[PDB]
Amino acid sequence: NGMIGEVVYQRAVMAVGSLTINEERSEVVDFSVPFVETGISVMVSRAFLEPFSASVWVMMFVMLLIVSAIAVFVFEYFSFTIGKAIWLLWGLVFNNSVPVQNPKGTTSKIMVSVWAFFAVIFLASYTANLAAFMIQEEFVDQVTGLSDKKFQRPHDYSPPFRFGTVPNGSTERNIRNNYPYMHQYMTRFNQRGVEDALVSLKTGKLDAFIYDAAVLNYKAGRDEGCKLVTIGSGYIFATTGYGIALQKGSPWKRQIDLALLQFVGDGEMEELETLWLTGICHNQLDIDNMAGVFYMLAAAMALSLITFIW
Amino acid sequence: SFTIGKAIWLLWGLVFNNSVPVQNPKGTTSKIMVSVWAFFAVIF
Amino acid sequence: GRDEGCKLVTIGSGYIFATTGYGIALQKGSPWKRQIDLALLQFVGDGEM
Amino acid sequence: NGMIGEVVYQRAVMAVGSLTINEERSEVVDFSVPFVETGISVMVSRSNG
Amino acid sequence: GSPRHTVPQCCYGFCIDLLIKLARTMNFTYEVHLVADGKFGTQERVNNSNKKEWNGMMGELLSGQADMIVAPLTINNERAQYIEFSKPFKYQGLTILVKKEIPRLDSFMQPFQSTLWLLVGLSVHVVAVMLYLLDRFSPLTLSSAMWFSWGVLLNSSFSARILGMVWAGFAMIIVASYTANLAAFLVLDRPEERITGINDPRLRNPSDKFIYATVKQSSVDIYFRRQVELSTMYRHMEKHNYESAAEAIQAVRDNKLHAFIWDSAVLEFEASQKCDLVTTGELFFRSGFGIGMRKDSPWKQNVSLSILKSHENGFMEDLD
Amino acid sequence: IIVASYTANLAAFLVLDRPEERITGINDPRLRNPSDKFIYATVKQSSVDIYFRRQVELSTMYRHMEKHNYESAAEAIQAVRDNKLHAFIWDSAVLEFEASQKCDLVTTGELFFRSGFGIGMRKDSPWKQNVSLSILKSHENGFMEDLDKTWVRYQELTFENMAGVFMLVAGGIVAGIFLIFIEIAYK
Ligand SMILES: *[C@@H]1O[C@H](CO)[C@@H](O)[C@H](O)[C@H]1NC(C)=O
Ligand SMILES: *[C@@H]1O[C@H](CO)[C@@H](O)[C@H](O)[C@H]1NC(C)=O
Ligand SMILES: *[C@@H]1O[C@H](CO)[C@@H](O)[C@H](O)[C@H]1NC(C)=O
Ligand SMILES: *[C@@H]1O[C@H](CO)[C@@H](O)[C@H](O)[C@H]1NC(C)=O
Ligand SMILES: *[C@@H]1O[C@H](CO)[C@@H](O)[C@H](O)[C@H]1NC(C)=O
Ligand SMILES: *[C@@H]1O[C@H](CO)[C@@H](O)[C@H](O)[C@H]1NC(C)=O
Repeated sequence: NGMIGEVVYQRAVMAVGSLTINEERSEVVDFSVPFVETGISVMVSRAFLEPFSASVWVMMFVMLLIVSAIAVFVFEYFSFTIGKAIWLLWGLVFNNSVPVQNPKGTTSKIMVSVWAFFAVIFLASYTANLAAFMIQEEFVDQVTGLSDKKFQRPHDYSPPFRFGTVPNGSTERNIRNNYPYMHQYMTRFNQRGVEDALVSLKTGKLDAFIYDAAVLNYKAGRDEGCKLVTIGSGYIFATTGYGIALQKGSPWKRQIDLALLQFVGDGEMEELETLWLTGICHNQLDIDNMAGVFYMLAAAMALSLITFIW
Repeated sequence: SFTIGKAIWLLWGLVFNNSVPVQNPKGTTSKIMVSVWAFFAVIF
Repeated sequence: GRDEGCKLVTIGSGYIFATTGYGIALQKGSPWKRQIDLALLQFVGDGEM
Repeated sequence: NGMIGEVVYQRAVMAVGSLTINEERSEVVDFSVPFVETGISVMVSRSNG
Repeated sequence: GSPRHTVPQCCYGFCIDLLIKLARTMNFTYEVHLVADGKFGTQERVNNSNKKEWNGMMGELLSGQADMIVAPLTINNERAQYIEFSKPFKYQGLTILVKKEIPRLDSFMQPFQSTLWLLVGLSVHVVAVMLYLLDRFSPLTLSSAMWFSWGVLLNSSFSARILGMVWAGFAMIIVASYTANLAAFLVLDRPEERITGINDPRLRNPSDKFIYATVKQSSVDIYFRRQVELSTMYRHMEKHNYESAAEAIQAVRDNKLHAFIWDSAVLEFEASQKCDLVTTGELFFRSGFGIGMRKDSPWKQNVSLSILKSHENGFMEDLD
Repeated sequence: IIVASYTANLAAFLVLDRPEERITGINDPRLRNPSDKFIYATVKQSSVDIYFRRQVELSTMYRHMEKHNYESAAEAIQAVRDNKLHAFIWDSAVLEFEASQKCDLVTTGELFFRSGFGIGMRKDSPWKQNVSLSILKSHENGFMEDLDKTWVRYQELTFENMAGVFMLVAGGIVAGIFLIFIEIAYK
């Protein structure tokens, strides 16, 4: 039926209109060369201790032990700096209005001055590192794998997702030639069409939608707020092209193929892709950071209870 | 009985958090508004 | 725009300067002048210039 | 001399190349319509700051 | 607008003083008047005989009702095919005026979400309670423990020093992260708020948030009518053909518009006038504006020589 | 004021912008007008030179790269390894694998001429049509998926400004303890 019903049954010469290419379509007629890189994709709706202070952490603790041992040696050589220098010295890191003692030793005050200047400079470097972390752009993304355990059963996790395609399409045949069980899950979660699934993704009445990648890129460059984001850039997908189907035995085929090769290799196809695509869509407090600090704080309450019971 | 006229200094010295700590009374007066001014310092 | 170093930006964009243009000097009495001017307005008035 | 010596003395026809426009050059020949906005400027060393 | 009200008033400004200098140059008289309509002039089909004619300034000049159009004449190929021109006195391009001027609390507590304030308040209350409980089970006392918990947090215990040092380091790293991300937000607070010239696919098929218009019967409309990729934009512009540019300024000031196509230096002077106007950056169609002239006439040579005499000296800088 | 200016200064050294320190634009006339340090090369008698010869504004790059024609791409890898090259037109995923090898090898963002790579074939043949059908049959499934998982997909801060600061503070401590010895022995 359709353009296959017209061209193969000798009622149409060639299909200049675009169409996806698979095995039986290449069996019934003869396509042209791929002139554009149009794969498939799936449209969705859409700490600071270990990656930052790991090797500096050890040397700063070594410097803390050295400065504390020097302070203990000055306090025992020359008013609670016998073994309680850890709390005082790591309060000198921050200086959050902690009245501790008046150091009568001149060496202790010189170490306070040098450690205060050092505290200012690595505080400045830590703020610079927070700005440097702010420089790159990050967002929350799920797994990109086509063999996901979510795809086996959405009861594996607490939200059950939903996904459909357009009916009677070549994408459905690509699914059924790869995973007929995926077609069985999609059959329960069917939908109507392109714009219907578009409104369902805008309003949140759909989780995922399998479609061609480049058309979704053209629609996501003009997306309201750039919320609708594709999955990857065609890595675990088809990553195919578009051709022009001609009848089996057409003498125009070589001339059309050489004309397309002339269209590509002079920037004229690049001019058309500049005219007919979009690239504006390029590629609030953090939540996980104070959560991990709360885990470390629960460990701190555990250690404080251990030091309190003994 | 010594910070009658120096209370302007008592609000004016902790702006740059390196002043002399003044003995504050236990009459629930000083440390609340001192923490308020310190939080305002954290803002500005 | 082709400078080695890219450290040469002049004063403004012709604000306290002459700000003139370039044309084609034809002899006094050339009949081609109107056709050349229409060709220049064709070349400029479409983005080709 | 140059292109003015070639065009005004009719050894040439017209100056397709670039040419600055002023009073007596517009007296001796007829310039076309302008096609490019070419003023003047001053280039200096303009080191780092 | 007006049934019949044509009164003698005072006219002055830039091109008026240009005409004063031109009358200073050559010995002639004149009569300053205005065009009847408020339109530039297009070669639109008149209702009879199926003929494209002119109107406005060219409609009065070609009919003999005008002698010399003193105006920033948009010099194009079509109008030169009918009349002769002069030297372009103005060198001016095209740009897009938008509205990116929205006033600002900077999200401190009332626009800012209330996680950290209530969280730190309840957390320092928990800290004060457990410090007082450790003060009870020692291995104005309650006010002392609470004010100790405040003074650790204020930023200006044998078995309780660990709790205090963790709370102090936590408070400083949280206020340092808050300082860092507020500063990094208000430095990098420049989103995509422009058109980036004619190369904008969103203006090829606009929406309700993209309301752009133009002057009714303008030469920019003719320049767009020449190019094939602009008439679709005319499908958004034919419903919003505005009479004067001041009506466009009033519409874009009351947020009834979002983009306007206009010459650059006029919009820069209006941005100097009205501080709530910022144009785009990409300059395109660097054109020349001259004086509307008739055909072959003896008042074409010395007039153009006077224009060149005005260009060569610092009188252009005086007009600046 | 001093420590705030110093903090914002240290936050200002690492402000990462768009890349204009090296030439990234393909339409830059600095490509059309190279210099002594604008060493760009290509493979000797490659398809890139044919794509350049198809256009007409490419004579300057041809006369520059006629002394820069490379036999193998490994020669270009060794030349950019010893910092002799400055630009090289090459395929995407091979340079992605090279960036997975070495971190200093960094690509640019302008992906141009997104072409298609097939198999060099003879004329019309019984080993042409079924072979192209087998190419389509290998493309419809994930036969190249695990092949991308082998080498294409699989690759192989506080740390920068800490070493010399640690050494300078350690030297300051070594000098200061001896100054403390001087101050104690003076009393
Ligand atoms: C197309 O799909 C619909 C269900 O959406 C089905 O009812 C119909 O039979 C299909 N068309 C054909 C000819 O198979
Ligand atoms: C112009 O028109 C307005 C509105 O009719 C009227 O109030 C005003 O008096 C008129 N002015 C002149 C110049 O007649
Ligand atoms: C020139 O100007 C004078 C006024 O200064 C005027 O009376 C006269 O009619 C004008 N015409 C000429 C060329 O004499
Ligand atoms: C033609 O008639 C219309 C009214 O039908 C009116 O605009 C005017 O009289 C004429 N001009 C054009 C071309 O609209
Ligand atoms: C230019 O100068 C005078 C005054 O404008 C005018 O009478 C004369 O005809 C003009 N020169 C020539 C040679 O036409
Ligand atoms: C291709 O395969 C078919 C059998 O499937 C057979 O005609 C022959 O082996 C090949 N024919 C052509 C056209 O290459």
